[PDB]
Amino acid sequence: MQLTPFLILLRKTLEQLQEKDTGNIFSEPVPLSEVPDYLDHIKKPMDFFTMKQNLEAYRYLNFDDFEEDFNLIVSNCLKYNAKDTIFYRAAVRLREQGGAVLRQARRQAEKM
Ligand SMILES: Cc1cccc2sc3[nH+]ncn3c12
Repeated sequence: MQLTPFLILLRKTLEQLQEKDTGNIFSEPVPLSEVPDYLDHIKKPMDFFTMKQNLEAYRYLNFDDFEEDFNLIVSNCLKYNAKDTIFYRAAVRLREQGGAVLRQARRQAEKM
């Protein structure tokens, strides 16, 4: 498998996932200045900007590398926020809509 087409695919996939986050609540790191207790609960923060930096640093060399960090975005948000919040429901919606994006993108990776 060639590296360049794979990273092109991950870039497109990351763009499609970001499009599902219409409120852009996962676009940048959770601002630790506004939620000082966040690192009490969350062992590894994640967000789409960090994912883009990891992608371009060649830290994602298989689809699981990539999907694990996406899953962290979702799971961290479900963990930190109460069920009756916009943030929690946004993570549920992203899990649902993003899972479909990822399934198709992984099938294309497997054609490489
Ligand atoms: C995005 C965001 C901003 C401020 C506070 C919080 S608390 C949380 N959980 N997921 C995202 N966020 C935020």
